[PDB]
Amino acid sequence: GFLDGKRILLTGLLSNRSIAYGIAKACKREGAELAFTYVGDRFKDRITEFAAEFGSELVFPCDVADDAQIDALFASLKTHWDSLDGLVHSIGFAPREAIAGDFLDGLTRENFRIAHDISAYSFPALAKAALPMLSDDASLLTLSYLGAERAIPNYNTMGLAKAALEASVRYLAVSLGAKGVRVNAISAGPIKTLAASGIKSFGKILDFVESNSPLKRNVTIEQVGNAGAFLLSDLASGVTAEVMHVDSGFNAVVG
Amino acid sequence: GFLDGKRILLTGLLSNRSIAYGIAKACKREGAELAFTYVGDRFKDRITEFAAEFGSELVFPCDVADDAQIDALFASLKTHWDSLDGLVHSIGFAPREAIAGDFLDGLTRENFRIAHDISAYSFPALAKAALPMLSDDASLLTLSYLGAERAIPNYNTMGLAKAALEASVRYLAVSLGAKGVRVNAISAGPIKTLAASGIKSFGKILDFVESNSPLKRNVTIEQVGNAGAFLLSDLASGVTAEVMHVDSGFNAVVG
Amino acid sequence: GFLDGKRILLTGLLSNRSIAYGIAKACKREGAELAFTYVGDRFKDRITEFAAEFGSELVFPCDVADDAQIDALFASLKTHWDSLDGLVHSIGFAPREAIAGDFLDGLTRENFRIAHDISAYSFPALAKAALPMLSDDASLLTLSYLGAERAIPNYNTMGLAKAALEASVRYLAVSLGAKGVRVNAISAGPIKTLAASGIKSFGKILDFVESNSPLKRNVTIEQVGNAGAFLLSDLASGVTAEVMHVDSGFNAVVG
Amino acid sequence: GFLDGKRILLTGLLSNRSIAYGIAKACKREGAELAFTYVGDRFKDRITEFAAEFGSELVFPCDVADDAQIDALFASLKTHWDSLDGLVHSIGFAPREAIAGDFLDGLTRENFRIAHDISAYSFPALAKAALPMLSDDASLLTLSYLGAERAIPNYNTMGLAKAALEASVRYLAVSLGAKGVRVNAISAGPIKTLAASGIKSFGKILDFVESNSPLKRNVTIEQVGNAGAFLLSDLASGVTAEVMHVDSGFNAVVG
Repeated sequence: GFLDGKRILLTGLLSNRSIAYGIAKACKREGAELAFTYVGDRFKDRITEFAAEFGSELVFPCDVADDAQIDALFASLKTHWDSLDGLVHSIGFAPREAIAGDFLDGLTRENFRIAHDISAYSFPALAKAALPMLSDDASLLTLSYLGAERAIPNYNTMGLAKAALEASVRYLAVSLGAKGVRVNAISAGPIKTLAASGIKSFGKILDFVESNSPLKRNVTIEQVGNAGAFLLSDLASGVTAEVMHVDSGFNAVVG
Repeated sequence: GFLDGKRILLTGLLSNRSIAYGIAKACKREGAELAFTYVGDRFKDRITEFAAEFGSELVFPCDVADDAQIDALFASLKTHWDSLDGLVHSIGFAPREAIAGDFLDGLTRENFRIAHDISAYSFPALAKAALPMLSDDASLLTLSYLGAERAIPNYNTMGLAKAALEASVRYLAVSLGAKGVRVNAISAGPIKTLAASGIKSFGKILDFVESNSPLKRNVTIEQVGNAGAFLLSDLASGVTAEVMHVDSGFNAVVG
Repeated sequence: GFLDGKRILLTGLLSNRSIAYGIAKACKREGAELAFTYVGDRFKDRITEFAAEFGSELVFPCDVADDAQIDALFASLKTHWDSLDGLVHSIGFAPREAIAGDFLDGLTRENFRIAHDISAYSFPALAKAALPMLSDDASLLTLSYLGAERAIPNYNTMGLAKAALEASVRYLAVSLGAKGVRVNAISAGPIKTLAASGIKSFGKILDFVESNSPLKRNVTIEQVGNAGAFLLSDLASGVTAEVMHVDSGFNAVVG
Repeated sequence: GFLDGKRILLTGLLSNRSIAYGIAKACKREGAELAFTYVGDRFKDRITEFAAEFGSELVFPCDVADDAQIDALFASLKTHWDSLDGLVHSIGFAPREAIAGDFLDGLTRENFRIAHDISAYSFPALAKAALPMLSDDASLLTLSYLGAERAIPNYNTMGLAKAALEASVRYLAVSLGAKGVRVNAISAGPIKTLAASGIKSFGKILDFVESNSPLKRNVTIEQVGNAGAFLLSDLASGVTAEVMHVDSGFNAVVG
């Protein structure tokens, strides 16, 4: 496949219904060797099972809130891989109140801090820790959402954090690009899945996308996955600092 | 003038050569009554002198790092003004290393935290504290820079923070707009002034703008000030969630 | 007012319920002297009445389909005004079928040609003919719509033409800016008025804007007019090559 | 390859040093069957040789200025292919004066007409003529340039036409998307090649991109080709109405 020989680390694989899982499947299909991170000892079993589905036994803990863990992640990975070709960043968090209802109601200094720390800072923090072992043609990919560009109900503090994240894609691309490393985001559409505890229902947005997007259908993790695999590959050697919409064209209409 | 009767609070007036001073002059010219914030007891004298130039004796301390000070600011202002019609947010900070040279060299969790806390969080934090006393036709204005949209050398962590700030303009506009309150930013061009200690030289960017902008000239604090006064006024009642470039058109070219 | 002494030519004033009429009222209020164009002898009476409402007897025919008429317009105006300070371009047309239903159904080479000729070409064509008599601080303003940026139902071939028009704003700004002349567009929201014969109903879009825009209200011709007067004035001396949304913030949300 | 079984028609292959040739090579490599258009009898030999390099004997005349030729193109193709899976539109023209020096100097009604007719209209015109034979998962791709988004020296009337072209991508995506057809553009960076007779030198822009782009290198036809092949493939099933920059990240910086 078009990722033959590439070694790729994926973060944020929490279930088989998420974008990271879709990206993992596409990458494995195209010949990549994969490794994964997890958060918390209780969930090592889960990620080991997921990794096993992709022929991988390389799983490592990494709470991106902790500098020491970010550093140890790449020290551990390096014992297996002398170089890293790809990074998929699918990590994001905000306290429930900061992504529900009114923007100001959920705004506190700590809520803001946490959301930006985990959802934005973590991407260039991982990039910086990985940098010495990155191959010259490495590709770093993060996931964003239209709520960074335009105000979407409930998205609130996460929209601020994703805007900072998309800016980090541009600054990272400049910092790492002289070496040859590319940095991009996919602005993904919503996936047809039940929203997690705390997160407001995706129901209305999913229906609205299905009815108004040019393709009249919601995007699937297979589609986001194939786009991600492309960006992680040498097929995309001319593409960097890009935020690519993989959303059935929804961003381009007024619904 | 077109701001007759409007009462406007301005933050970030540090010298007579800055954008805030230009906005203050235009607002006063058009009939506004003004009030100002300052940071640190040693500089109360300075801001009192500046405020006096605009016929104002209303000056208040506010370190936006401190929740208690943000709350006390509006409690104090309210003893003089039963309603607030305008807010100008011209506050921004990042540690020197986080806005010099390579993006990753200057990236630390604390540098990131501080830059986003002071430069992005402070805007909706002030808005939230002011909200009860805001008039129905109030207008909140912040200042941004093209480095939020595209990567500019040295701007680094501030580009991330300004991207979050511009997103906050959109989310604030939705939160406050039902009441009638407007929220906008001016993406200002660089001003012909010597960069502060720590900040890298503006020399190259100023020359590049003068040579490449459509108007072949750098923007002045008078021009940014007049645009700001417009956005703060009922002339701009149809304008919200907007990031208006006041930069001699520089954003619109490839130089 | 802030347009004292400015002499401004307005195109496209067809009724008292349109944006051009709103811009005319704001300009007159702020001290401008006005002149107007009309299309077709049968409607000279109408435009003379409208012009009279603004204290003007300066009305001139100009079918922008005809090069000779564009040239004669400024020859005629020059007999009254030795210099022109402002131009408002509110002209736009596409054949009914090219702005109804499916984009491809209404697409023909001639429909495309006409729409771009009248709606896009006419702006820089007028600018070029006016150029010798433009003051050094002149300001040229055109009107656009969100359908240039994103696909909106029924807008179809007009969306293509408005995209070309917004690009012309940028290229004109560079061409004319060395002299000091500014060129901008307002991307206006829909006005609460009944759509003309041939044009599809605005009903659904008006309701959607009222329900989803940050200000929860449709824009008015007074609001678009005041924004236009600002852009035409020296208050906006730092603003060029800009497409300013005056749309209650609607462009900035996902409704 | 990832285009196994796909049948793709390419326009604008004029030499082996152009983007279309790069797209053809990538498509052929990934398993596509190709067909080509040419303009003018004197150059049928040339395109037959190029097509032969890709294992194709399917070459057809098509001057997009002529409705009858656009219709006949697909009638002829249909005798060989019962369905069309891909279209690559790499056609563009403006009279020399309309893309040199000052924007207004080169502006005439006829220059404007021709540039928009050939460079913008031709894309949805080809799409409309092809529509009945398009497969449900067909993909239509056009080529654009940053001059559509921002003003670039000399680009002038072509910037207007490319802006209309990018808008046509959005409207086409909506028109064709219910069926399942995708429509995208690549905004390509300049290729290291000598500019054609009439076209101003690429020298300065090529140097500027090499020095300022994140990847510090100009894009190659191989890179644009691989990105094009991706967009034409089912890997990109979630991507439509997109303008993808393949330009070494140059669009994302202020150089």
